[PDB]
Amino acid sequence: WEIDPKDLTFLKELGTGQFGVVKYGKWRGQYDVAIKMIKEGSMSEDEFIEEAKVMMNLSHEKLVQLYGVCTKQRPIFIITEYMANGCLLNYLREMRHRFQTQQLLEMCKDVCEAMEYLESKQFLHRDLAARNCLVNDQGVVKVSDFGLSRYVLDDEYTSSVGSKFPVRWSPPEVLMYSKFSSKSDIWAFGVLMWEIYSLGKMPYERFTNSETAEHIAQGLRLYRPHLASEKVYTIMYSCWHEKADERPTFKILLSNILDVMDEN
Ligand SMILES: Cn1cc(-c2ccnc(-n3ncc4cc(C(C)(C)C)cc(F)c4c3=O)c2CO)cc(NC(=O)[C@@H]2C[C@@H]2F)c1=O
Repeated sequence: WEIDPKDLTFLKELGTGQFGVVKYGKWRGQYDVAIKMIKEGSMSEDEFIEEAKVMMNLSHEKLVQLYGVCTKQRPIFIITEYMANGCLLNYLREMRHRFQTQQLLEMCKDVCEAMEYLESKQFLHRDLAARNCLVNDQGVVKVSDFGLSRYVLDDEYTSSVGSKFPVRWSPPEVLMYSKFSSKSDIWAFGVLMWEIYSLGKMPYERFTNSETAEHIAQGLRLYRPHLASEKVYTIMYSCWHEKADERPTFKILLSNILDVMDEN
């Protein structure tokens, strides 16, 4: 849906992402929004515009909503829901001494609900990770920038040997064959759970990307974080089966997480 740029008020800089500058503003003077200004050359724009209706129609409380676009000028804009506490990865690190384990499990539930919804729509995120989750003013985690990796023009990001490719969140079949599926999102979700329970540590820290690929291909897996119970670790570990068809669905993962909450 085409937003009238006259309805947007820019208020604050939010930094730079894969597609360039992002700003905080308001729509019609009332609703907080983030406005991506798509840097020319950074996105396959014709392809995104051609395919963007499905993305806007994804509607779930735990997705950072894509409200609309402005495409009748350059640079084009993507207008999304605004999340006052920013990126989950920074949020985990800034509050790491305060979180209770129940809050960490709730963050996992938030993301799993969003991914179950995307799964039910046969829609792949493709770059699920704590850096691509956001946190609102009440501590609710939502999944951000689902699907946009498909439109990135940046060889360092699109090549599996590039420095920006999400190697540490990728299953073997992505690293070897670029086989993206629901089950590669499952693998990434497990790594995300690990990020949450490690309070924002880098997966496979001190390994390079290629060393990470080599060693997960040989069965190396992330260790259990101190704050993860055995039941919680069993959930994240189930996401890392070498064979994609042995990995659970997000429906099953959500059931597992709710069972742990009930027991607690
Ligand atoms: C909705 N939103 C977005 C951002 C924000 C700002 C700058 N770059 C980004 N970015 N990052 C990463 C990113 C990644 C990708 C792929 C394709 C997956 C690689 C595509 C993107 F397009 C982006 C992007 O655009 C965002 C994420 O969309 C920040 C918010 N909030 C705050 O900063 C609060 C002040 C507190 F910290 C916010 O609410």
